[PDB]
Amino acid sequence: HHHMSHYIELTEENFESTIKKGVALVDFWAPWCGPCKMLSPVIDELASEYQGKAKICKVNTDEQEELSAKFGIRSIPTLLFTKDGEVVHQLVGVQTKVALKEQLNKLL
Repeated sequence: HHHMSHYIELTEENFESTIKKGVALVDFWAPWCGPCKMLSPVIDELASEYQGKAKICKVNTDEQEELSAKFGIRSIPTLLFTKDGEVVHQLVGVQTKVALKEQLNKLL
């Protein structure tokens, strides 16, 4: 029984085409980051709850240095909200599920 991934792993190759259309939430994280691991289950739940309605994505900053530099990530967790390929909000820290849902719904 492996771990299940409801989220979309983003990379330099697939980033632009993945968020080109629709509403996306992008979680910049790293496997050594305590607050990132605290935020991870909320991203799993949102990815499942918003399946087919919004793109819930993750960027591993250890593996995607060019993407994190592209958005000026200096701290993680960083949560990025995009609509139709354009950045709308960029939040830092262990955001609450409620606040993330509301921001998603507003964009939807």
